[PDB]
Amino acid sequence: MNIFEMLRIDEGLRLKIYKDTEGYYTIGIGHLLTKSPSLNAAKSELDKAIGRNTNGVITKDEAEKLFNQDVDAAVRGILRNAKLKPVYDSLDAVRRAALINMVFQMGETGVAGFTNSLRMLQQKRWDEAAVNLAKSRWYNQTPNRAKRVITTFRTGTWDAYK
Ligand SMILES: [Cl-]
Ligand SMILES: [Cl-]
Repeated sequence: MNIFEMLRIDEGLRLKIYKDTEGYYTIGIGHLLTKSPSLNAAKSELDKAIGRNTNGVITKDEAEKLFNQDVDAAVRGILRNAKLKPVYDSLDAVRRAALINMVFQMGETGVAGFTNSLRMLQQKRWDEAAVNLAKSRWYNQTPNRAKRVITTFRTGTWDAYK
């Protein structure tokens, strides 16, 4: 297991524009297009993202290309961020994947808001971080995903994904 396989499980793959859990236009492997209510705004972000006239449908190669870029962007946002970077550097390889997963889902600003959890993660107080991570809108809106990510921080193993 790795970050790519983890996120492919959490996000799924859809080749036509769909609404994510929050109701936003999305495509591929959780690639958010736009928060705007307009499917036309989505299709136009999609064409721009892919560089051709898609009519709301992309191929598997194209979905995987966006995914690679989004994982790369998630990692680069962690390393550019003064709150996230020291936490990431302190973690082992499996728990690093859990942090990336969270940033992918909710963005660098959102995760940087988990001030208390991040401090517990840095201190390696795994059971306490897991409890605090769960007291969140994130956990209450997407409990199955959040549980798998929290388990990963708690144990440092891929057990929630096998
Ligand atoms: Cl893009
Ligand atoms: Cl979920």
